[PDB]
Amino acid sequence: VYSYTEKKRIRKDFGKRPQVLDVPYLLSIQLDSFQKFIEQDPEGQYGLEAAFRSVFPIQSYSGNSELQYVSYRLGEPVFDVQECQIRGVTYSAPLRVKLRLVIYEREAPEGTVKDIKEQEVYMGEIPLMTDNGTFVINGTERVIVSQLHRSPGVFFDSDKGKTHSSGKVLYNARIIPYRGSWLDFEFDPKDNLFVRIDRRRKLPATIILRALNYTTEQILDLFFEKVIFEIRDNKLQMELVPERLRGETASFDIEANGKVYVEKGRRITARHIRQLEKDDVKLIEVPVEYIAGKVVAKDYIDESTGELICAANMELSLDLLAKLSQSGHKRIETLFTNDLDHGPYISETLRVDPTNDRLSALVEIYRMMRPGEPPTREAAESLFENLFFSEDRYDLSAVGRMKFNRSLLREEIEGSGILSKDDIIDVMKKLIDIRNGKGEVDDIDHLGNRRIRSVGEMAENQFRVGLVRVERAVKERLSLGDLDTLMPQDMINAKPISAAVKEFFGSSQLSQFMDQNNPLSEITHKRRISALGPGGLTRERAGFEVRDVHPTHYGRVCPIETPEGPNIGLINSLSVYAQTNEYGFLETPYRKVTDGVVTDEIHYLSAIEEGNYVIAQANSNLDEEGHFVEDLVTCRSKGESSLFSRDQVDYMDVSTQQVVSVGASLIPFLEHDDANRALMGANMQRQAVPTLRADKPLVGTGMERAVAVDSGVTAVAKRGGVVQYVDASRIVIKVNEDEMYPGEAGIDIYNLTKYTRSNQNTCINQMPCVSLGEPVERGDVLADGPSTDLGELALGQNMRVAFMPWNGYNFEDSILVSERVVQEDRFTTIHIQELACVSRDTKLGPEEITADIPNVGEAALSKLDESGIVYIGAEVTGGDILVGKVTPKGETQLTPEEKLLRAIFGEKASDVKDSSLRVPNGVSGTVIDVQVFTRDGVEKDKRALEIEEMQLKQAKKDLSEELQILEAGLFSRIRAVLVAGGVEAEKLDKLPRDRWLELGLTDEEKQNQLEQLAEQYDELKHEFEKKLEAKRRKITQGDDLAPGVLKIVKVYLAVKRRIQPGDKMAGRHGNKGVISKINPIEDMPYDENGTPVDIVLNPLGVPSRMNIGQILETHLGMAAKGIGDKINAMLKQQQEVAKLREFIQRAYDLGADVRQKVDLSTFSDEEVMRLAENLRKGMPIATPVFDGAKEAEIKELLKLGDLPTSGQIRLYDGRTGEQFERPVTVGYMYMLKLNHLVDDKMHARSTGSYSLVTQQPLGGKAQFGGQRFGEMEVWALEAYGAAYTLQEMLTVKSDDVNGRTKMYKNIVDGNHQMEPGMPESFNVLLKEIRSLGINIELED
Amino acid sequence: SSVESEIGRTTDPVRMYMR
Amino acid sequence: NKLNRISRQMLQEMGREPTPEELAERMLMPEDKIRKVLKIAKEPISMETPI
Repeated sequence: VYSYTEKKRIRKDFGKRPQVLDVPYLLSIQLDSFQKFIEQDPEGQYGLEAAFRSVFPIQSYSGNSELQYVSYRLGEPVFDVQECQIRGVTYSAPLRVKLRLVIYEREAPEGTVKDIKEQEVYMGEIPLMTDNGTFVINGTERVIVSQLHRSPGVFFDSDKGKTHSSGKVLYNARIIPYRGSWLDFEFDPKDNLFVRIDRRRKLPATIILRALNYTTEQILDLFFEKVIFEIRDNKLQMELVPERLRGETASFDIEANGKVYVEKGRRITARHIRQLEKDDVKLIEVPVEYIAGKVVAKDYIDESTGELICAANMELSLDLLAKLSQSGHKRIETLFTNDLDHGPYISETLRVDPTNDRLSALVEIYRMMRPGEPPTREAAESLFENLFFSEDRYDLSAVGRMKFNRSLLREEIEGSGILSKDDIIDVMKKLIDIRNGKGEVDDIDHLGNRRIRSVGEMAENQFRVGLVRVERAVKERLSLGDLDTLMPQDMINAKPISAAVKEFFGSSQLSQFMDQNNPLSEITHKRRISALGPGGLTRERAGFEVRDVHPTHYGRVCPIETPEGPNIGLINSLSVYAQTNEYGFLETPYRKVTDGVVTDEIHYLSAIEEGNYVIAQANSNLDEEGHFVEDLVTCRSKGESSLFSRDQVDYMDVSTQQVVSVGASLIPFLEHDDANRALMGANMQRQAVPTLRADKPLVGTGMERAVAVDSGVTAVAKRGGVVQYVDASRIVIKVNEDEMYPGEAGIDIYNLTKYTRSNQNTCINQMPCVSLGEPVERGDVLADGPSTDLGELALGQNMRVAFMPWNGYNFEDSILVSERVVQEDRFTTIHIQELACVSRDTKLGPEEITADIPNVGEAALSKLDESGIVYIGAEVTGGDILVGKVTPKGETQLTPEEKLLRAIFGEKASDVKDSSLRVPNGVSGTVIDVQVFTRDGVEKDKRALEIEEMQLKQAKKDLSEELQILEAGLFSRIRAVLVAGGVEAEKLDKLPRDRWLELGLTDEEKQNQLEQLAEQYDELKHEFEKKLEAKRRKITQGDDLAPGVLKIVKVYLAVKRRIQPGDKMAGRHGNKGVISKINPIEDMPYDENGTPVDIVLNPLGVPSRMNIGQILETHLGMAAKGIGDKINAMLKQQQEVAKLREFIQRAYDLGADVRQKVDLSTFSDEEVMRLAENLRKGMPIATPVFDGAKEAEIKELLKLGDLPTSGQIRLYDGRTGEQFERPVTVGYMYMLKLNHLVDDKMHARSTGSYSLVTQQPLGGKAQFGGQRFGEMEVWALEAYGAAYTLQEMLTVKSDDVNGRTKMYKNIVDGNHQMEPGMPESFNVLLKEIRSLGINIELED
Repeated sequence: SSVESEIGRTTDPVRMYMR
Repeated sequence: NKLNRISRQMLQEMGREPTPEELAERMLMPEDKIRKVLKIAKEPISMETPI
């Protein structure tokens, strides 16, 4: 069963795989994040509560005063969104905190206070988020882009055998915290362990172990295994553990229990080890030579003399063994070291390390961290203890602790955010294990090692920074001065916090203007995963390892949507179904597969857990239960594809389009395109300009309706009902009775947005798409936005294309356009500009907005009213005066000849200088709106008073109308109540409505209905009055402009650019091209019915570029328009409804085993006619991205019309009338119109304004600048013999101050000759060198 | 306390003044 | 400094930024010296600011 917005024009669907998970709300990222930020969180872990609990309470300098936090409350904004955009202010809400101040007493370290005081203190305004995920920061809509940064935790990277001659691999750990110093542990080519805190100078790695209060014996105990020795009256019998015997050759007669097991010279075999274990051998006898290199393990002191025989970690030799023989020691502990399994890394590091105990290690860390100042006993301890183990200056915090515990294979996933001795020891142990051979390194691009920040997290961090600066200020104020029974308002300042948060939201690498020239462009800007920004890798210092597409992007980040150019692969876009874990990592749906059945329960798997399982492919056949119809299914298990069994599978993909993003899932036949061309198409599909009459995609994907509705452009109904009055600017839905709350009398009022400008100067304007008295259900679309159509995203028009070379007018990539495309006004777009004229307060006097401008005639001033401001609706052109403004002038010291001229003609120069705002050259529009802002000390002119009166009348009429609709509904509901339980079929309509609210009722729940409705009516009655007074105050009051500006006038032109050679067009498959001609109608190729083609593309664009998508789209569009033309023919003569039913059913039953049964016998014989009317321009067709419509189905559809199966007809020539040989492809392709308009690119300059220090022209087209004759062009001119052109190109044209004017005079005298001189930039260079000590001069 | 002259291992013309 | 201190104090008395008209009667300046005080330029924005 279909919704009433889908029984109008229902898109034929060609997909075969039944979907099981509907597309999630596309903007969940921004909305969920900022909802987590501004939210009462009782167990404060995220939100403003986390910041307040983290930085509060603030304790004075032992002054027995603490400032402690209680709660907070977001106020409500003074201006809503529309008024914030009109007036030019941020959209924010005042944050108000309840703070409590205590003053303790004496003889009471924790004793009770002597006085408390709680006060609600205002601290800052945080900008709220609109319903669509965009902030309004200064009148404009900003979008904060998510970030993809490396997750906090421990990462055991490697070196991959570089940076050394021998090609050794140098492993190294790193401990990245969320806030605080780094801590590495790198090897060196001698296998000594080294630590470098904060990426500083290197140190031997046992320095930090000694700093953690470990002696040498404890270090050797932690990192090694003791090999005991014994002295059994001779022969040095040694305790044995059988496993350790591997990897060595027997250097002596290995015997025990009176039996020789392995002899000298023979290596130890694994079976020999098994024999030793089986024989149960504990103690053997080894020669004294075996201790020639065995490192001792603990200190030994001769008990006779009390002297240190041998310090720990010192190689035993024959002399030492003889010395400690008679010493009375029979136990000797050594270290078990091998060359492949237990290396002696820590022992060698101890030998290199020049420290001896805790104090010297702390001094060594101090000299490394803070060189120059002399270390002290307490300063070194405080530095080391505040480095890592202090909560004020080190946090991991929670994702960091989870990654840390999991990477060392620990049971728990939550702990202290600061380090500890065991954490550092375990990192060192794991690194040593990785060196030994067991374990693998962590690749730092695995999408399980890269988090995603969002707006909530970044705004929370910035607010925390604001809080800590206020904390320092408070703790300064709390200690000094007095006790004093002050209040916790004078102690706090609200400018630092508001400054910090506003500086984040308004100026950052991640807070950028929302490009707003589509629904698709907005909805793909809000879903961006940037890698740049604060705390992320810069563009210059990112290699090729992170620019690349990883096997973990499958279902999390799109592979074919990334901006080519300087940052390709740093600005990834989120996939369709991809979500965000609790911690921040990305995850994607999968279907749980039981024994053999593909269940339809959905599990989201992050990037790590996806590795363990085996996951089938999206397009795997299954029959009515879920059993895979094959015995082998193409799965992917360990990051690599492979063919597995039917029973080993564990999960199956949830849809065939879950890999590609939302921009690249709107391209039909993507599986036929290339990858570079698909990238270009996905990037050019979001620059399309909303045209005048947005049309439809004739070949779509089914992802259009979701993008249109989920983006905020359209006006989706909230509760179902019946349209009561639809206007060009208002829709009034009357809610169904069952969806109505007991109190209200529901009638929703939707106010449409009419002709406002977007950020890219285009126009956004909603038109209602519902008739009058037409039922609507919940979630229907009531107003097509910019570039949508009945709820389906439509970015451009579909026009009859033909693939043939046409006399060279489509040579390289150009396009030859018919003239019907400009006669029908289908690519004609509307652009809206804003021009401002500020009236400042100069030193010689204020400027004015008068209409009496000096020395200008009368035709220019004919379009200005009495107050010097242009009318509304006045068709201005380039150069006309919009706002007449004159500034005061000095004396100007006029030349003698002009003095004589004035003396002759008696004319007197005026004392004011004309500086009026005038239309920029080139544009020619209609003025649609004028806004006047006046500072609150200036007498408003007549036009500002007229605008105020219009605004006030409009507001009063609006509120009266609101109360009229609502009162009509309220009394309708009251009358409907009066029909049952107190029926008055004729006793009611006679008396006036003012007494309908005061009648009787019976003892039911219906008793408390008339009273409720009456009281709601009274509430609305007073609410109208209060809203009216509020609006009148907000209108009649003055503005608050910049300091020193009296009034601002803003004029909105509405240009309308059509089409011309130069304008860039493109399809969806990345086939761009500049329009090259506008051919007359009678010169285009025509088939045997006389219909010309509208666009003639080039064949040779297809084979070299391999975007075969466009040709299949052309064939399918031809089939769709053939169905449309057949329906139109059946509808032109009024045949019947049965014939229409039969044909449309046959058109909807193609092809081979599709979904979406569309049985038309349930349509009511009148909804068939509306459907046929909406299909008379061509039946829309849906081709899901990788599910596709096969070529055989396109042939069958072409046969269902009458078009030729081959897809190619025979076209005749326009001018000669004789047919082209070799039949050519025609069909309807869907073409966009990118906003690289020619009349924004074209520029020319003869002479304008020159720069300040180096007298050279300025930059392009906004300051009337000249083109840059750079270095490569100078080499090109030197390669010729062109020495005179070069000399004029860098002295007279550009830089030489006298040559410019002399050349201009010589040109206007008809004498082409130059007198070059010397450039001014060279004199600037001479002064800037000579201003060092370097004397440079020009000697002849 | 512990001292090995320290001149000069650092720039920082305020650290020199404090020393 | 006196003007900024009074403006900071009035920011948390009424909850929003205080207008010159109000600052005039919160001090003894005659409502136009406040404008010329507020008009004193801020420190010159450096001519190497990336745009």
